[PDB]
Order: sequence, then C-alpha cells, then structure tokens
Amino acid sequence: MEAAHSKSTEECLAYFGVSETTGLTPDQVKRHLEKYGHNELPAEEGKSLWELVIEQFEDLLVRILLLAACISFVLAWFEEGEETITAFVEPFVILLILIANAIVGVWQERNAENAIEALKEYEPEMGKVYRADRKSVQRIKARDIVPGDIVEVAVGDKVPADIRILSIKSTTLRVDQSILTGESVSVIKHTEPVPDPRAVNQDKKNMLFSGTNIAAGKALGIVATTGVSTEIGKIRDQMAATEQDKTPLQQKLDEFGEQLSKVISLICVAVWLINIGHFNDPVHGGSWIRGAIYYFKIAVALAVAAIPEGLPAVITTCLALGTRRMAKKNAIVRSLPSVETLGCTSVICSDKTGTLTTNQMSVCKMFIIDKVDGDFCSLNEFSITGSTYAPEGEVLKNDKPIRSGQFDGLVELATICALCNDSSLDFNETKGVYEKVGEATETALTTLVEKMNVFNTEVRNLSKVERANACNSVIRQLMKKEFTLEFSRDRKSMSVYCSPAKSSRAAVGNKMFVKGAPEGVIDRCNYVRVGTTRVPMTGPVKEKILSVIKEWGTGRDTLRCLALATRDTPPKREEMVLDDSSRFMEYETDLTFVGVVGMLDPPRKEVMGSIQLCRDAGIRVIMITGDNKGTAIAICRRIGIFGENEEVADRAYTGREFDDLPLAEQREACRRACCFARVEPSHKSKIVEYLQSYDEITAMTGDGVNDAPALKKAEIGIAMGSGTAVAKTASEMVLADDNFSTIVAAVEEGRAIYNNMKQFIRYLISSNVGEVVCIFLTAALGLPEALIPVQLLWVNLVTDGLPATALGFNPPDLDIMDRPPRSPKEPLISGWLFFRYMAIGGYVGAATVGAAAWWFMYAEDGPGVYHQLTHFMQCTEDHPHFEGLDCEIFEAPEPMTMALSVLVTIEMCNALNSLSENQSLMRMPPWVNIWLLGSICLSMSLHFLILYVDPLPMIFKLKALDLTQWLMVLKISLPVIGLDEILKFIARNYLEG
Ligand SMILES: C/C=C(/C)C(=O)O[C@H]1C(C)=C2[C@H]([C@@H]1OC(=O)CCCCCCC)[C@@](C)(OC(C)=O)C[C@H](OC(=O)CCC)[C@@]1(O)[C@H]2OC(=O)[C@@]1(C)O
Ligand SMILES: Nc1ncnc2c1ncn2[C@@H]1O[C@H](COP(=O)(O)OP(=O)(O)CP(=O)(O)O)[C@H]2OC3(O[C@H]21)C([N+](=O)[O-])=CC(=[N+]([O-])O)C=C3[N+](=O)[O-]
Ligand SMILES: [Cl-]
Ligand SMILES: [K+]
Ligand SMILES: [Mg+2]
Ligand SMILES: [Mg+2]
Repeated sequence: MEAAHSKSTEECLAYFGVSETTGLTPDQVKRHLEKYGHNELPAEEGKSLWELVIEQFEDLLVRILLLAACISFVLAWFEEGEETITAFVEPFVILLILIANAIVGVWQERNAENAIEALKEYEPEMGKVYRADRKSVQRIKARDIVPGDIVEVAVGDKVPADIRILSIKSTTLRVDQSILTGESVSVIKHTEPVPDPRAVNQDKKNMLFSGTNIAAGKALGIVATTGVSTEIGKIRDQMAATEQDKTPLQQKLDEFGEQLSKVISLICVAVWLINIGHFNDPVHGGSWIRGAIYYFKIAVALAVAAIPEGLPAVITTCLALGTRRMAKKNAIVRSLPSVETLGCTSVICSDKTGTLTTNQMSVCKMFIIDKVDGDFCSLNEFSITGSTYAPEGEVLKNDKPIRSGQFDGLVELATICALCNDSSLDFNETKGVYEKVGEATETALTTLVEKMNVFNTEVRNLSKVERANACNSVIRQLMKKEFTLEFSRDRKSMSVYCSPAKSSRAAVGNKMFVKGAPEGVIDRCNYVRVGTTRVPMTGPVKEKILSVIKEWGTGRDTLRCLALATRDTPPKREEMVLDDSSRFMEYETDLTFVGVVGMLDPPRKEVMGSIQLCRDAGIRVIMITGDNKGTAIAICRRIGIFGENEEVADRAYTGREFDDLPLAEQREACRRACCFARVEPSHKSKIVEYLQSYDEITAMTGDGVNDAPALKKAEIGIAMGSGTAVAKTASEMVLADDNFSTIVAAVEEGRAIYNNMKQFIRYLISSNVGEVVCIFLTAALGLPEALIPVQLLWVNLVTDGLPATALGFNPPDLDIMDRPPRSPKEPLISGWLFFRYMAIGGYVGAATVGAAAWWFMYAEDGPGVYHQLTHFMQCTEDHPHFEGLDCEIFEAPEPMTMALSVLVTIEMCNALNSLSENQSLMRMPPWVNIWLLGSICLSMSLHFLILYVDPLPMIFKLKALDLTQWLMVLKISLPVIGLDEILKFIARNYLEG
C-alpha cells in the first residue's frame, strides 16, 4: 500500500481487511505471501569468474591479437626451414602476453565490495507481529512478514518493513532514520494522515521505514510494503542498477581500437589492389597455399605494429603508484582507474551532515536577561566555541573569553541544561574521541555545561575519560531529580522536578526545570529571572526575548533554540498525576524564564578553504542534503558555497520543489543551484545524472546509506572515513582523515597523473604509428627484411615500456591547480600534434625500412650493390641473375639488427621528444626526469644484452661491429630529434605569429 502515509489508520486497515486487534488470519498470510513475496532484499553476487574472463577478452584490440595468435600458429606449420622448429615460440609469445594483460584486469576486479551485502546489514532477522492464531505477540523471521499484518516495534528494534503507524503506546515514539535522511536526530512520529501524495520520507511522519531503528518508544503499526517495494529497497535497486561507465581515457583508447580495426582491415584488403607483382612472380606457377601465407604474414605483423601492447602494463603500474601517493595524503583509492578520472573532476557533489559537518550538535549561542527597567529590556548574549561533543572550547562575550560563574543567570541556565536532560557524554577510549549517549540535541546541552564550568570546578588535570561528565555531576549534587514529565507533542516541552537535599532537608524549596520550544515555553512564563532576582514578564520584555530568538532561528546563523525556564513554586508532588501526559502542561505553568540556547551541527574547519581551492581549480561544489533547506542554506554561507548576503532564491531547492519543476527546468536547476535540501536518496542519484548529462565528470562525497545511490552514479564516489560501511562499499575513494581538503589533494594528484599519462600514450602510439608505416613500406617494396613480428612485441613491451613508465615521473606543472578541469571529450592527438606524429611516424617508419635497403645498396662488409633485391623471392628459381651471392643472405642477420637498432635509438629519442610536447630540450632538460635517463639506458642495456648473449641474438640475429654500423643508425635517430625540435619550434612560435 504505497500511498498509506496519506490515508487514515482505519483506511489503511480496510485496505488489507485486517482487524487491529486480531491481525491477519492464516489464509490471509498465505495469500499475501503469494502476492507480495518475502520481506527481504535480493542479494547480488555479480561475479562469475567464467563470465568475467569472457568479458575480459571481448575487447577489440585483444580480439585482434587473439586472432593474430591463432593465425601465428598457422605460421608455425610450414616446414621450409630448420629455424622453423624454434619459430613455434612466436605465437606462444604473443599468447602469454595476452594472458599477462588479462590477469591484471582480473586482479583489479577481485576487490568488488558488495553494496547490497553492506546494505542488507540493515534488515533484522526477527520481527514482532500480531496474528489471528494467537493473542500473544509472535516473534517471527522478518522475511515472513507480509503487507497488511499488525506489527510491533519498541526501543532498540530495527524496523522490519515499511509500516504505517496505528497506535503509539509511549507518550512519544522517536525514530533514527539517518538510513534515509542522513540525519541522526531522532524524529517524533504521530499517526495522523500526511495528505500530500508527493510527500518525501522526511514528511511521512506517520510511517516507519524498514532499516530505521527505534530510538525510543513502543508503537503498533500495519505493514504497508515489504521487500523491494520499501524505501530501503529503492536504495537497493539503484545500487544494483547503476552500471559504471568507462574512464575518459579508456574511452579515448577504445575509439583508438575501433579505428585500428578499420585502417588495418582496409589495408590488408587494399594490398590486393597492388597484386600487380604477383602476376608472374613465380617462374610459371601462380598463387597457392604457400605464397598466400605472405598475405597473412603481413597481417599478423600489421596487427602487432599498431597495437600498443604493454601500454596497459605501463598505465597499470603508473596507477598503482599514484594509489600509494594518494594513500599517503589519506586518500584510500579502492579502484585503480578512478585515480586518473579524479583529475578531470568538473563538479564535486557533497552531503552535509557528517561530510561537511562534524555531525555533532553544538550550542553556538546563549543569552540571559541583563536588565529590565520598564519598557527597556537588555540581554547578556554569549557565544561558545567548539564544533564537537568534547568539553573543549570556551564561552566568550563580545569575542572575549569569559567565565560563566560570574553570571547568576548563566548558573541557572547550566543547571537546567544539566538536570532537564536524559542524556550524557561518553568518552570512547578506543576511538579516543567523546561520543554521545542519548539524544544529540540533549547531548549538546551536556557538552555545553562542561564548557561553561559555572562553579569553577578544577577540571584541567582530570582524566579525559572522567572529564566527560565532570561539570554536570557537580550540578546533580546540588539538586536531586525526583521524577520527569516526559516530552509530549501537545506542549513541545519537558520538565524535571527537583529537591535540594543538603542544608536543612528540603526546607530550601523544590523546583521544576523546563526546556522546550521557545514560543510555548515562554508563553507559560509569568516572571523573568534577572541574575538572582525575578521580575514579572511584560510585553516589552518578552518581545525583546522573542526578537533575538527569531534572529537566531533564521538568517546567517539559523540555529535551533530551546527556551530554559524554572517553576519556582511547583505543585505538591502528591497532587500531580504522572500518568496522563495531557496534564503535564498545566504543571509546567507560572514559570520563570531563564534563557535560551541556540544549537547547530557546525561545519568542519577545513571545509571553507577546501571549497575555495575547488573554486580556484574550476571545480563546482554542490551541497545535496536531506536536512532542512533553512539549515543547508545557512551552512552553505559559512562554507562559502553562498555569500553571506547573496540572494539564493533561484539557486537552492528542496526535493519536493525540484520534483515540481518541468523536466527541462530540472536539468538546468542542477546547472545553477548549489544547494538541494530535504531530498530522498534517489534525488542525489538523479542530480548527479543531470550533471553527467552535461558531460561533466562529477564526484559525490558522503557518509550515509542515503548517499549510496549517488555515490555509485557519480564518476567518483568519495566516502568519509568515519562514514558508514555501505557508503565506503559504494565509493571509489575513502577520506581516511575526514579532511575535505584531502579531496583537493587527490584531485591535484590525479590531475598531474593524467598529464603524464597522455605523454607515454602519445609516445607509445607514435611508435605504433611508425611501426605500421614500417611494415606497409616493406610490403610495397617486396622486401620483408628488417622486421619481425616477434621483435615488435619485445620492443613495445620493454624497450618502449620502460621510458613510457619513466614518463610517469615527470615533474608536474607549477600552476596546475589554476587551470580549469580538463575537457572530457577531446583527443590526445588532434591538430598539429597529429601532423607532428604523422610526419615523425612516417619518418621513423622509413628509417627502419631504409635501414635494410642501405645494407643491400652499400656496405663495407655487407653485400655491394640493386633493384632485384625487391624480387629476392626469385633468388630460388631465377638464379642466373642473382649471381655473386648466396640465396640465404636475403634473410641475413645484420639488416634486421640495424632496423631494430634505429627503432630502439629513435624511440629512445622520441621518448625525449615526448618528455614534453611543444617545449625544447635545450629548455626542458632531459635530466629534469632522472628516471627517464635511467630508463633509456636500461632499455639499451637490454639491447646490448640482447645482441651479445647467445640465445637472444639467435632468434633476433647476429650483431655487427660499431665502427661500421653505429655510424648509420645516427642517420635519422638523431635528426628525428632535430626534426621534432624544428616542428616543435614551429607550433610554439609560428602559432601566434
Ligand atoms: C597506426 C595507428 C593508427 C591509429 C593510425 O595510423 O591511424 C590513424 C588514426 C585512426 C588515428 C591517428 C592515426 O593517424 C595516422 O594515420 C598516423 C600514420 C599511420 C598511417 C597508417 C599506415 C601508414 C593517430 C593514432 O595518429 C597519431 C599521429 O598518433 C592519432 C589519434 O590517436 C589518439 O588520439 C590516441 C588515442 C589514445 C586518433 O586520431 C586516431 O583516430 C582516432 O580516432 C584517434 C583520436 O585515436
Ligand atoms: N536541525 C535541528 N537542530 C537541532 N535540534 C533539532 C533539529 N531538528 C530536530 N531537532 C530536535 O530533535 C527533535 C526531533 O523532532 P522532529 O519531529 O524532527 O521536529 P522538527 O525538526 O522540529 C519538525 P520538522 O519535521 O519540520 O523538521 C526535536 O525535539 C526537541 O528538539 C528537536 C525539542 N523541540 O523540538 O522542541 C524539545 C525537547 N525538549 O526536551 O523540550 C527536546 C528535543 N530533542 O530532540 O531531544
Ligand atoms: Cl525544508
Ligand atoms: K561511483
Ligand atoms: Mg551524512
Ligand atoms: Mg526540522
């Protein structure tokens, strides 16, 4: 019964045709179970290792290499040469690399925390119902509760279903529903209907929600919904349904794979256009089984040339290091890819209570009467420092610290706050921080009178453990609390009867101490306390009182106020009915007003400056709270989201207000409003979706269950360290130290990481660009010499990998937090850099293919002189022309080493070319990245151990002496620096000119 909250208890009982006294009959339970299922949330296992690994290989660039792995086995079947028996390793090499790049992906998916599992911690195993078969209450499994049966809850219980309250047995029922509102303050339910169909949870004061827990009371209700249909179940579905998109750079890599499967698959099928050479390339034969292999021989190589294999190995070690660095800045990053996505954060969404605020109620201000002379009234207003439940902070008057004992009015104010109070302050010794016991509102009063120290107790050298209640205990000594008139909704106050118990028995006078909502409490005050004396409450006096209350209840310091009053002559205890709470208001009559305390859940101190740093970095901060719009707006102005006098009508909304906008208007409201309050969890989810409809990389910061749907929908969920298990489970990063500042720290880290990532991606691709140029040129020449499919992998995996990874340690930009967030949808290579790598690509593609032709054209030892070299496939048959040379020499060791030597040296230089884009090396020192110089040496160190340690050069081929070969590797390997330099000089100076 969804719209139960808007219907009457009788109506809700009629809906399921159930008596409030008997409950559901056995058959009803049978039918309701069949119709509504079981009261539980469906679990979500997710991972099937088989289905997950088959998801790993559905990537295109691995599907092609996989395709290129089996095709390479076909290149192991020919029996033409003795080397073939050792050439079976070549498909095996590529396969185990596809396995390495596959394990590491699984290595990152293993730590999938189960959000639903964390969330299902909030469903109790048991539940108390009333059914027809028994008069006594039955304690049953909560999953066996159907809509429509009478349910019972009391203190401590975890609400088992979404329940419409029928009868409240206590004078009040008080519920903790932070699960759905993120607010720990206990809310006082009733049973009257809540007519608004579109009411949010915060307005459904006649409902109990599955997952929330009873802070106080005992009530009876009827189940409205169970299972998936409850409010917590809507949190569940959204958590299951939110599928995480891919990283902006992973998106850029995927479009690179699609275009690769285009240009490659259209090159190999365009070679057929130049089969003019295979018209009579045999002496009399044609194309057969052995001869058409050359078309797939150039296909398996063209694939490994374009694929930047080993790049994922580079980026993965890069991210793991950043994870460590951010973990030192107290940013614990659970997902490796979100390290980079963090750098382009456009908009940070943030919860208020517990995220931006300490979630510890604090008394900011207090006032007592100062003087009353006729129509003139003055007050002693004070303020109190400290943003937590600790008894730390001092009272001050006009920004100057003050001791409250000198104000007789403040002594009685502390006495009421300590005695009219069902709550205490515990120092959790394990956490090392003071915690509350009972209501936050009341603990605020406890922690207050500890700061005040009205009797000047020596509290400096106490133990932190018994500092907690040290000053309250002194007040408990002065007056014995006899009984309590509990809070009731009719009077919005509570009071406490007391006796002195020392000097001469109770011959000093019994007294009642009262706190509550100001208006109602003040109206029952006939006198006013001025220090020790009392005077009659008059028109001018109370207006002065109300006035300053109104000023505090609103505006820049929107506080909750409690009026504090005493009854100096309380009725005789034996003429007071303590059962009927309807009688308690007349007992709290003819009172002496004392003072007023103004309460607030204050901001964390690190916030306001963190916000400004986000502002300086072009990052918008949007508060999204389930707390009242008044309070949120008030916090935004201290935080600096809003200015102190800034007009906010158009830029703060409640969820209900937001739902009332046309869909169009809702999307732009997200673009201009920085405050959303009194929201249900789906709202935060929906607001992030709207911000992502502007292609804005958005984060979400929270600490509660109610934050989880948005924590998932955001590109980045950020969980408070002290936050809930379910919020951390849903987040990509956790703030270990609860510092909102460490978000700014993490952005600057991920910002500087994404910049270095672009480099070694460009550097790896610019290599693949030239490597593809190399193979295509060889095929057009008819010369397959000077390149091997197996050689390409090793170089990309190691020779290019190590400088690539070294480019990850580049010194970051100085004014890096002064730039706006990176645009999401621009390519790494686009305009002149395309030309720069397209030229340098073909220029290093021809330096490798030209390395063969030179060896055949001219060499001191190699080889001596011509064109028939292109027709080397005819050394076998047409031998009379190939005179003076053996036929085996065309696959000689030396020419392939040169093309590898220039490929290594060039890429050793293009690595320096990619130390920076568009800045000289004479101005950007290669030694500014000491790691980069290390990588270049170790890559060539492996290249000199690749040529001089027998097994390696056996595959790869012989090495040729320095004096006659290293002369020629520097034909382009060093001009490619000059070339890139010159092209770099152009885009830097000729651009603006
Ligand atoms: C060998 C690999 C590729 C990708 C390639 O060459 O094709 C173009 C191509 C499709 C792109 C181009 C390639 O341009 C060339 O043609 C280079 C010369 C080689 C020609 C082939 C035969 C000799 C990239 C590779 O060229 C350079 C100069 O690197 C740049 C860029 O790549 C990126 O932005 C990197 C993505 C992480 C892409 O325009 C890209 O198209 C896209 O959608 C992007 C956004 O990918
Ligand atoms: N933002 C806030 N700041 C401080 N205290 C708050 C608070 N919100 C609630 N409380 C305290 O949390 C309770 C939540 O009620 P409830 O049904 O959520 O009510 P409302 O938010 O006022 C109506 P609404 O739904 O439109 O937002 C309230 O009870 C007492 O203080 C309140 C109280 N009093 O309010 O008068 C008096 C009191 N004594 O002893 O007189 C004690 C309160 N208390 O909380 O212990
Ligand atoms: Cl509101
Ligand atoms: K997320
Ligand atoms: Mg919160
Ligand atoms: Mg409120």
